[PDB]
Amino acid sequence: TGTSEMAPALVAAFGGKENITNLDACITRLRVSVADVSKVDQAGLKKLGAAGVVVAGSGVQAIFGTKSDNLKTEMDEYIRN
Repeated sequence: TGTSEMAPALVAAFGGKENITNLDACITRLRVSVADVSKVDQAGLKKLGAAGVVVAGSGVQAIFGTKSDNLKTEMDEYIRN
């Protein structure tokens, strides 16, 4: 096991804490509102497990399947604490 660093890795892929303004997850998607889409590493998100990544407005949606809700929660926890 060890210590998971998935939350910080995802936050880094999305451009860092200063780039994230909102976090939401559905059943198949992780929706992250960002201040700057150009700071998001779409390829990095796929390497992290995203089946696909779509830029829609000031948001980036990443398909992490059934894990989406869990990653969302871990991201918020890492951002807050």
